[PDB]
Amino acid sequence: ASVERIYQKKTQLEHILLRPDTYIGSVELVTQQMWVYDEDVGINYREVTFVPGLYKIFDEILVNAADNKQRDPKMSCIRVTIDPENNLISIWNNGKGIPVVEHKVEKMYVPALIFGQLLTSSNYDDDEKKVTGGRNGYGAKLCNIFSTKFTVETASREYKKMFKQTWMDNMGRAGEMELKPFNGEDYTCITFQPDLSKFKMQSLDKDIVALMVRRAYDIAGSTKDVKVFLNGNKLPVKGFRSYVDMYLKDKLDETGNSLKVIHEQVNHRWEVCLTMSEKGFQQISFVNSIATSKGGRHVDYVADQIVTKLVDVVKKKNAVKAHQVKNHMWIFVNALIENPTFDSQTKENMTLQPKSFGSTCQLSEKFIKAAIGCGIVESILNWVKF
Amino acid sequence: ASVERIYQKKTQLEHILLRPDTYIGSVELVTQQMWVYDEDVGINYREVTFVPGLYKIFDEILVNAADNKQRDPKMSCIRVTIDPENNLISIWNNGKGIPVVEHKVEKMYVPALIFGQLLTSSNYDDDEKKVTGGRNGYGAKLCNIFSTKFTVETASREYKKMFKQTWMDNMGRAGEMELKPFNGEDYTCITFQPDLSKFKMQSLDKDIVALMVRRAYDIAGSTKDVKVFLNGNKLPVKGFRSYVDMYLKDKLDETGNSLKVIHEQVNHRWEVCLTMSEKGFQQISFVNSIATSKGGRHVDYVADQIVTKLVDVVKKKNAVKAHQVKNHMWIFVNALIENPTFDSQTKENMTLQPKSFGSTCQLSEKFIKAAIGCGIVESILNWVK
Ligand SMILES: Nc1ncnc2c1ncn2[C@@H]1O[C@H](COP(=O)(O)OP(=O)(O)NP(=O)(O)O)[C@@H](O)[C@H]1O
Ligand SMILES: Nc1ncnc2c1ncn2[C@@H]1O[C@H](COP(=O)(O)OP(=O)(O)NP(=O)(O)O)[C@@H](O)[C@H]1O
Ligand SMILES: CCCc1cc(=O)oc2c(C(=O)N3CCCc4ccccc43)c(OCCO)ccc12
Ligand SMILES: CCCc1cc(=O)oc2c(C(=O)N3CCCc4ccccc43)c(OCCO)ccc12
Ligand SMILES: [Cl-]
Ligand SMILES: [Cl-]
Ligand SMILES: [Mg+2]
Ligand SMILES: [Mg+2]
Repeated sequence: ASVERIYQKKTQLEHILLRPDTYIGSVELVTQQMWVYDEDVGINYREVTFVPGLYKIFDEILVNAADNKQRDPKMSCIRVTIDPENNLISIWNNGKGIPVVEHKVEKMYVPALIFGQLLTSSNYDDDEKKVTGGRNGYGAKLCNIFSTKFTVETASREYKKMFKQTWMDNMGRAGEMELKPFNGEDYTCITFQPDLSKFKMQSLDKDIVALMVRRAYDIAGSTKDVKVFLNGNKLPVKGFRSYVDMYLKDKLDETGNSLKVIHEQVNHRWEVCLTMSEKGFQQISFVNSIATSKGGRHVDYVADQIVTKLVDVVKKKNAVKAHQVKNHMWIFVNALIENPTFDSQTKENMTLQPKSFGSTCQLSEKFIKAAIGCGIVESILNWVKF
Repeated sequence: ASVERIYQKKTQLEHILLRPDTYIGSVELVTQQMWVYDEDVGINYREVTFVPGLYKIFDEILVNAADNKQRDPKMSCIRVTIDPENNLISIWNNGKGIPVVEHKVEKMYVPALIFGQLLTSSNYDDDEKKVTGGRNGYGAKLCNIFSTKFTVETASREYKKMFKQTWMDNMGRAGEMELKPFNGEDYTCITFQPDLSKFKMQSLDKDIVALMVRRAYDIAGSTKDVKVFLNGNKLPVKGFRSYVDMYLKDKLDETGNSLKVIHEQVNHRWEVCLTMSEKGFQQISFVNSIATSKGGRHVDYVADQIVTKLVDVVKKKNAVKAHQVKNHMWIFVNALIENPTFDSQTKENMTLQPKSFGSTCQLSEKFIKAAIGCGIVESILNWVK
């Protein structure tokens, strides 16, 4: 019971491994209903058992790839490989690579700096209003820390060089840096073997693969002008509306009627789909291709427009409250937000106030008119009649 | 557009001030309905405008004081002072002080280590199953980083010394360490001036004071055997049940009947109150005296017991879903959880699975039967019909 045993100081790396929850989410098993992509079945809603932290280190690299489309509009493809037997995940993107040159301040090559050193980012200057998902300078290093092997390969024609270096043992050591002359099409490829012992797992089982695959479909549905491949197979997704259809296709309410779906691409930064829900308020949303599974002010900003307008209709007739109207809604929101803020590194809840979004999302009078007639008002009027 | 301007590395301290959101919450104004204690009406539900990050650095020090009751059960009092004119907040507790001695490993005095160095804590050894709120070793340093002046004073009789040192300019520099002989009642007092420029605030206005005051009432209601004083005024709270009453005050539902309250202190680590909600599912919960404003598995663990039993009854008299039963519930939970986990440093959502709680909270059949007899089952049986 000595003072030095009671009061302890931890390094940054030690703290991440000792307290992973605020960095990557829970490292313990979770059992809950999720949307997944099952082989031969597609998008479906079922109970899944998985470790959030493992899902998240995959997500960090995948979002980083999508971020490059904002950095370089010439980027066109993301290629994802998932090899459960060899415990191997690879994420590849074209467009401009990372500059392969020595950082004059930190005195090391840039790819080694931003992948092997904590708190390193190109998103630290918020005078630039960016719609990338990267914000904090942790993501890629967290995947590195929770991998037994983590390899960065990036090629920059501008610098006429290609970079390749491997980290091992939870970013505890690095292999040899490979520099080669390069004069081809730029690319970046991140290949890592997740440290499954950190997650009390033995392999990338059916459930986590089904989640990682559905996440690849998310990227295909949330980005623009980006082809997404999964294990060499192109994913058949064209726009957010076709992605949303994969959830609603052939769904029926309890009475037997097909779900009425209201859609509007409000502008180049907002796309909204609205249908009816029988299990309370449901939302599926994305901010800068991040799956905001706890929602955020972008979801409230869209849903509160619909709720207030629907409440005004029930008030002409018939005492109703907004939460009663909201529990009949299932909304899909794909948004591009400038310099978003979140509650945590996992970025599941987007906290930025609408006045700082950098854009607006006023639903058309056509959308609202289609929403007053989607049966939500009918399901509220029959309740007041009781 | 040079490489060194594009790709930058930040120190831990720089990152906290540059990206405060994951550390303390939003540093921008928020307008939402909150429970506050106003100087003329008391506990009431109204719209408030405040900066979460400023509220949180107050919460970090306040929860630290409550943690000391777990460290030293002989501790009995917390005294909080809020002086808006001089921008001065102090949080004082009795019980055992911090050991005043040089840390043999980090080579500095213990209070200077755990208040002036990031990632320093007594809660890093999870072989000890503790029910304190502190987990990550950030809290006090974050308040320090977001203050223009931050002073730590703690007196340890065991070491017969008293410690006092001041940090200034967002923990950018530290004053002189003052060591004096001590032989009185142990205490710890944290006094800080919040850096209102970091929060774009001109003063500690009515709304942020009302929030800080209600939080002191939370501590008085969530802890055991702790008197809480605010500006020399004792808070009249004795136990969790009396605290919950301050919210309901015999107020009436939409029909005009007084709200029926079902209560059970299941054991020494769980106390639950259940009434009726007319605005959807409401929860007011605490884990190790932390206000878990986003809920967590401690709330699900309690609420789902009620939901499962109420669903079992409506099926006997008949298609029902769990969310419809839950949207009529307003639940209060005061829980002590071993080594809890949360989504973020703000600890608003408690993520630990029930199998790691260190205790159980199985509601008595009397409590369940008392829940079967509220209007929740009645308001649902007629709807399915
Ligand atoms: N696929 C990629 N192509 C090009 N640059 C990349 C790629 N992935 C990462 N980077 C760069 O590497 C930096 C570090 O990535 P990362 O550690 O994820 O931090 P971040 O994305 O900026 N912020 P965050 O993910 O919120 O912690 C990024 O800021 C980019 O500049
Ligand atoms: N009022 C107090 N009385 C006694 N010890 C205290 C007091 N406040 C803080 N401490 C000690 O100082 C340490 C540092 O506090 P803090 O920075 O808040 O980290 P923490 O409470 O351990 N975890 P967290 O608050 O979740 O980041 C605590 O672990 C306690 O051991
Ligand atoms: C700890 C994991 C957090 C998470 C990540 C994720 O990736 O997905 C999730 C989904 C989900 O499967 N989806 C579908 C597509 C992407 C998305 C954005 C927002 C909300 C939900 C979802 C979900 O489902 C709840 C029932 O609906 C619940 C949670 C998640
Ligand atoms: C960013 C601020 C987070 C927060 C801190 C806090 O301190 O309070 C809150 C309350 C609140 O006022 N209370 C009452 C007492 C303590 C508590 C525990 C859990 C939940 C809620 C609350 C609240 O209200 C929601 C509508 O009810 C909503 C949020 C908070
Ligand atoms: Cl978040
Ligand atoms: Cl949290
Ligand atoms: Mg990133
Ligand atoms: Mg603390």
